[PDB]
Amino acid sequence: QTREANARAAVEAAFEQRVGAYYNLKYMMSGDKDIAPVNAWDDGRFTYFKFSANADLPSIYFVDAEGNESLVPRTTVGSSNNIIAVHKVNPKWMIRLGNRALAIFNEAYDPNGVPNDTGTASPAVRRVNKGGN
Amino acid sequence: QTREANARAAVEAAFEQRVGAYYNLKYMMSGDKDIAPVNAWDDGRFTYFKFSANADLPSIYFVDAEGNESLVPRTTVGSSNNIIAVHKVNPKWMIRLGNRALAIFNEAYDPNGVPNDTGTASPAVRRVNKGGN
Amino acid sequence: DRGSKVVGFYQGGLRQGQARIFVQWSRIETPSGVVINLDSPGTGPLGEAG
Amino acid sequence: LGGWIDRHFWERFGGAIMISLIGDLGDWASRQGSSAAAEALRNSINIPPTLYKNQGERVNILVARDLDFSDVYSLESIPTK
Amino acid sequence: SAAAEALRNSINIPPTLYKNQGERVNILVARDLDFSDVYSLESIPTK
Amino acid sequence: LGGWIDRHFWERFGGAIMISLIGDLGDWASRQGS
Amino acid sequence: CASAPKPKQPSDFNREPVNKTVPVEIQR
Amino acid sequence: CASAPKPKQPSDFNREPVNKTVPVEIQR
Amino acid sequence: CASAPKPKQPSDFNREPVNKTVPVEIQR
Repeated sequence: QTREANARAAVEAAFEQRVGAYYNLKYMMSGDKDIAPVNAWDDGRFTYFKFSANADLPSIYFVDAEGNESLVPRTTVGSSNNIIAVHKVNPKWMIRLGNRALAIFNEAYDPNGVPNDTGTASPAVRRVNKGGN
Repeated sequence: QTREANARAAVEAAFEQRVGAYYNLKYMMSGDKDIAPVNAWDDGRFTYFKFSANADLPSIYFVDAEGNESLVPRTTVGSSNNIIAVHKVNPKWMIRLGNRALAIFNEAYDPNGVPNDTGTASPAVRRVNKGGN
Repeated sequence: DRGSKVVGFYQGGLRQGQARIFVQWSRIETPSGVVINLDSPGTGPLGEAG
Repeated sequence: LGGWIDRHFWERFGGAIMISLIGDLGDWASRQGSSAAAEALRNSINIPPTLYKNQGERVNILVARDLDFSDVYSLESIPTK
Repeated sequence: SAAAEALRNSINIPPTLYKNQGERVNILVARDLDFSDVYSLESIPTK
Repeated sequence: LGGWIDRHFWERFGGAIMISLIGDLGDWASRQGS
Repeated sequence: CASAPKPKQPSDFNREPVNKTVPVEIQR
Repeated sequence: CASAPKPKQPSDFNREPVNKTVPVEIQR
Repeated sequence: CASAPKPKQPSDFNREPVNKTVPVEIQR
């Protein structure tokens, strides 16, 4: 019981460390430009979209090669919930809201990426099988 | 109680030893390259595929001589779960994901192969009958 | 072990328009005397039911 | 899940089609010297359609109840450098 | 009508399935198979 | 909620349409004997 | 003769960058 | 007269080796 | 006017020996 508190305290700072990631910024957009996020980028693991405070948070869709649209889990983050984050990086993102749709093309898509050997959102926090058994 | 503990330690050590094997790399691929594994090989008993961090793990299918496909058991191994391993070495592998199909040719097929007398995935460990009777 | 023997059965026949029959596998026997009772549905070459 | 479908059109209407056409040809032949179709279709009409889904197609699972992993995972810091 | 009378009793014959011997099939295990009763691993010393 | 709708027109009326047309066609062919 | 209509496909003509300036969450 | 569509059969022209580089876990 | 298809009988042309080498288990 003594050690677990130490682990929790260390973790709840390691996450906040968050240093040493590469940020891409090469992103094109085309379509219904009214919905367009003000800034979009990716870290190699998560792709971020930032919408202004005055805009609705649309639905963001993952595109395959042939153009079929498919769901991607998303999480809202940021101080003011103005940043929507998806759990993937891809060449082509489709943004839809109501009946106006905007398409996002990634221009520097990397197939290799960064491997997930830590099992978490961080390269500094590991995940262990405490279940043992 | 003393016995099986030492036995388990020895078994795990033997498995992690993993020495004394040959590796094939005479593999060609045809068709869709957007599901392209980054590396593929075989150790004479298992066949391995490696995918980069940013790609989705497809389904792996076994092709007989005639051209029909069929199922093989698969297991995933690796630090980042980016290797899918199948329980066979075969001349022709087929990879599918939605309506994109990729074919893998094993161009150094060994009809002989290495027989598995030890009863495990590694030649260092036997498999003895506890049940008796 | 490859070469293990599997027994299974089926019953009732087909209803009109159907094109596949459903078989249940009862037991598997490794030549080395291992017997385990698995109850699972038979499938075609590609895992399609029946 | 859904994909291409077989509606079994033929083994649904073939009874009526064959009975009607053969009866009509026979009547024409009889006239050329110088109901069963209902009964069949009554039994052959309601054959449920069959679904064939191509393997390797993407699907999704809508997690219908919350998932807890407090029993199998825990997190720890890793040393710097 | 005689024709309808006959077809009424001769329509409901279920089909029959014929399958060639030696055709590949597949089993999809439905439950969990426990083998901690009839086996054990032991290391083989090298040389 | 609602949007575009399928009414399954063909899957509902094709049976009757085909049977009736085939019956009439057959009767016409029989009539065409002489 | 008619199926479920598809949603609108955005144009492919006017392609322009998103990030007119660096986001602040990149600490910039 | 009509039956299930066969899955897409990949093109057999672009035949290239898959390992552009030696895989790592071979310790090579 | 139909019957059960029969499994393919192998051809009888390129007949060759089976045991290219003597088996080991024979102790020979």
